[PDB]
Order: sequence, then C-alpha cells, then structure tokens
Amino acid sequence: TVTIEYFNQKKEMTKTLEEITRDFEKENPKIKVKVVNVPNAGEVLKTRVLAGDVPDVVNIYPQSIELQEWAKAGVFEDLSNKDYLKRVKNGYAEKYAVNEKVYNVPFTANAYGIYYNKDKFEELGLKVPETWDEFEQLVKDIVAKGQTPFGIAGADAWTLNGYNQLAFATATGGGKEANQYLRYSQPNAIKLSDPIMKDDIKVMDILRINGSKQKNWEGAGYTDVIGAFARGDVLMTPNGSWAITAINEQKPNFKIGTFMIPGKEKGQSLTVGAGDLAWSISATTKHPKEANAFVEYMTRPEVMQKYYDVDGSPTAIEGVKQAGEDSPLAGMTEYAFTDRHLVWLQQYWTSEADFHTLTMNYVLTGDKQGMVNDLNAFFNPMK
Ligand SMILES: [Cl-]
Repeated sequence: TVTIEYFNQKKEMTKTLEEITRDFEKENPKIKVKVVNVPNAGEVLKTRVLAGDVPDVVNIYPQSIELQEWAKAGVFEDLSNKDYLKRVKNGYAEKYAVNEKVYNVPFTANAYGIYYNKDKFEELGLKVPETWDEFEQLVKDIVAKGQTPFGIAGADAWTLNGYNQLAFATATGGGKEANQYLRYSQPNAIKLSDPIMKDDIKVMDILRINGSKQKNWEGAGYTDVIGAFARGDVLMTPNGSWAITAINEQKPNFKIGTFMIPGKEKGQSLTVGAGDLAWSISATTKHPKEANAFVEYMTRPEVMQKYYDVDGSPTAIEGVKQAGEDSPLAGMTEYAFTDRHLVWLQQYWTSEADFHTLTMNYVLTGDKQGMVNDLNAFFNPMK
C-alpha cells in the first residue's frame, strides 16, 4: 500500500493542501501522500535533487533555473503527452518547456500591474490609461487635482521589477523581444540612443513626473506603501497580485481596481508573472502511476475550485469559476495565461537583484546614461 512525497514550497497553503491530500486519499485507499514543509525549502530541494534523493512530486517554480537545468538533465517526467495537461489554459505550460517538452503543470501564477482607487477615479473623473502618453497625462492630471499618483517603496527596489520589465516588454513587443534586446544582444549593445532605450526611459519617467509620489517614498518599504494605498494617501501603486491580500487588510475605504501597464498604443498593454502552485515529477520515482494519479487530481475542477476559493490567484485550469469583472485583480488578469501575460524576463537571467536596483536607482536619480551603463554591467557578464 504505497506512499509518496510532495515536496511543497507553498507554505501558506499547507492547510487546504493537506485538506485536499486527505480527500484524494479518502478515495484512493491504496496511496499515501506526506506533505513536506521544511524551512529553507529552496536549498533543501537543490541539495537533494543533486544528491539524487528526489521527491515524488515537486512543487517547483517553473521559471526557475533549477527547472531548466534539471529537466535538461533528466530529473523530471515529460508530461507533454498527459491528458490532464489538456486541462491547462492556452498553450500555457508550454511557455516553460525544455527542448520542446513540458515537465511541469502550472496550476496558478502571479501577475503584475497597477493597483488603483476606483472611488478616487470616479470622483476625480479619471480614466485607466491605455497608452504610455495617457499614463503620463494621468499622472500629471492627478498631481494637479491635488493628490498623489503613486505609492513607491524606495527601499524595496523589487517592487518595481515588474514595472521596468513591462517597460521593456511593451516597448519591444513582448518577452522574447525584450530578452533579445537586453540579454541575447552583443556585449555593450544596449545604448542610450536606441529607440527602445528611449522608450524604456520614457516609461520610467512616468515614475518621475514632478509630484508623482508620496512624501519620503525614498525610504519607504513595501508594507509602508501598501498602507499609503489603503489609506488613500495615493491613488496607485505598481506591484504584484500578491499584494491584494495585504491591501485587503487595512480594510480600505473604497473599491480596489487594477490595470495592466499600457504600451505605446491602444490594445497593446502587457502583464508579467509566473507559475506559483506548479508541479513536476521525478523521472525516477517508485510508483510513477501514483504521482501521475495525484497531479490529475489537482487538475480536476472541483479540486482546483477548492484551492482557489482561498488562494484567489489566477488559475490556469479550465472549469474553475474565477472572480469576475469587478474583482480588484480583474484588470490585472484580464489576459492571464495568454501571450500578453509574459513569463518573468529573468527566466533567462543569471539573476535579477542588480535589475531591481538599476531600476530604483533611476527612479531615485534620473541618471539616463547611468542606467544604460548599469544595464550592460548587469547583462554583460552574460558570456
Ligand atoms: Cl516627487
């Protein structure tokens, strides 16, 4: 009577997760599933995979450069041909393929965008923008109506990771494009007078209209910026869809909305993000058939639905009933799991930290050339 391991990385869902684990078992009396929640679970897993003590089912983040390397070594089962994969939106899992196969079932994913105060927007007669020029005017117009366009956490450069990645993606037409310009170009090819660069500069200057941000944003942090937002201290703030929960808790006094960053024209906005509840399988598990049994469980609607009514992140499984056109994340996720919902660019980076910093530095100083330099310094050791 067999027993298998799900090395879970999603620590905050572990209740509803074991909850599920049981009622899968409640009806598979010939399978055990023990649910691993070790601290330092990132480095635990790396050591083991490499030590060849690989878990039966892994919650592994598919943008990871573990997964690229592990898959292209032979650690995971090829799931391209599974039928429960039919159940993912669009081509969606294919966006993490290795050598044209799929090795991970992305059940849910984050996204990134601009949160905004609707009541505000209503009373001030203000429209969600749909082009860089409109965004820029929206910020000017708010400053003029005597309020604060942005909450910006000057001390958490990562809060603007998405914003800048979306700047390059909208300016170049998508992830593949953005990474061509940035990462797969020759060394020192990023140049201040590139049309793209000028565009990117432009998206970033929206963050430095005069008056755009809240007092002392310079040294503000995430949890701070959440507050300003829920208070009304500002009308907007760039961030992931993870924020919504935190934001809900200052019990804000108005209805929250979100919009996707626009590109240069209508119909051209874009959002970024990756798999969050996402699964792969050892190519070397004992009882393979059992693992596969359990993934296809999770892919069932009534199962997902049960995870979703609690987690609330956009889910790429069909026949789950998701929050509707006026949930707070409705705009931010209006094209999730399609091609206008890019995988995080750094999926093909050796790191990101330098990027979050060249990003805030620029918001902080305005130094255009500095950022171009910052950028090749960041990417150049890409040989
Ligand atoms: Cl300012």
